[PDB]
Amino acid sequence: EPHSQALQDVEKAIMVFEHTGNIPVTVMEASIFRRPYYVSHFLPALLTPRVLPKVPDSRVAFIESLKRADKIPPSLYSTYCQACSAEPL
Amino acid sequence: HLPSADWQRAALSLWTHRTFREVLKEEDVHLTYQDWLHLELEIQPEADAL
Amino acid sequence: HLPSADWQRAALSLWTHRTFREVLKEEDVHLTYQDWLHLELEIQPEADAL
Amino acid sequence: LVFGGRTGNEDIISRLQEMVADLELQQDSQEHFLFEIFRRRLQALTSGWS
Amino acid sequence: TGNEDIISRLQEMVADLELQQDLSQEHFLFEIFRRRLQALTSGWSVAASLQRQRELLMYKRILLRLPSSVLCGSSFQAEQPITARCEQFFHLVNSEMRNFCSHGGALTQDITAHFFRGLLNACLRSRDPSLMVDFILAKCQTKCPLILTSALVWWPSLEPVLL
Repeated sequence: EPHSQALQDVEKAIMVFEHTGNIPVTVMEASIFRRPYYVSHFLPALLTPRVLPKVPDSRVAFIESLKRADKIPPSLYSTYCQACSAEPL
Repeated sequence: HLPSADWQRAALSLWTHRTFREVLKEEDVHLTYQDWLHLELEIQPEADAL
Repeated sequence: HLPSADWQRAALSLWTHRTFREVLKEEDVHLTYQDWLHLELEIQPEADAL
Repeated sequence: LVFGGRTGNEDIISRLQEMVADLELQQDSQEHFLFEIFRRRLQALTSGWS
Repeated sequence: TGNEDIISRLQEMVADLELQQDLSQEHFLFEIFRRRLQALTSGWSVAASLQRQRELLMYKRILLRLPSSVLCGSSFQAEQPITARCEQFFHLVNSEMRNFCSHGGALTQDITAHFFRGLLNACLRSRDPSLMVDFILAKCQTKCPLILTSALVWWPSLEPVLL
């Protein structure tokens, strides 16, 4: 249940990022002071063990902006990139 | 922000370089408002970059 | 009629058909202003017939 | 994967901009319906911290 | 496809100059329209005719986007400074738009409504609104009767809006 809610939350966070730039700040608060839900949410932020197209796009730039914010301990980023690389008839 | 830092850096190095600035003065090249409008109309609301 | 002819002809033959007109008169179907917007908002400028 | 967000229609915001200028000159003390609508949507939301 | 932002920049400058004028005079748009019709070939060849048709439909488009204030102006002062820019418009409707931007001996729903909206706007903004409306719609019998002939066909549309 916190996995699906977290995907709806990251969707909203990314489309706020689009309408803006510079990291929706609800999320940056939740990061430092809701670490449990930060990691239950940050699994969906790295649920793109999927084709990363040639050009940077929403998800790409969103996660680049986070790793510039010095969040994403490099363990989960390495994981992300690795998973990404992928008669009767 | 945008695609490769080297393309970005290349553009800025060219922009700062002097002989580009000395060329931009005597100018048919100085991008008339009408020419500006022709390029801005050429581009779409579809693939923006902005 | 079920002609496997062209789509343009098919659509317009269906329009002209009376029984379709009799159906539009019972107004769960008449395409409100709001339903109109909710579709027109769906579509993009990117690819467009018009 | 929801992969960012799509636009749909920059046309319809122009079709609004028209009706806005129109009603505005038609008036020209009383207060606009926009701020009313804004209050209604902010109220219909959840009041939580989530 | 390229331009819907630039057309918004145009709306901006239009409304700006509207308020600068409210601070009698005739609009530069109709001048530009006259210059381009003049600088077209006066030849009657289908090439020139179709080019002229394209140019007028685009003129109609630009005026439907921009406010209905550029047609009738705004806040008709007195009966002496009357029919300024409307004769400018009537000249265009008689010379050109009657040729191409018509159907059935009449005008377009869009531009008819755009005009009538502008008319009621400025008239109701001014005093003696019924009398001044009756004045300009009596002038229309002499200067541009297409408007009346259009407004007979497009009445089931306008009557609710105008009421």
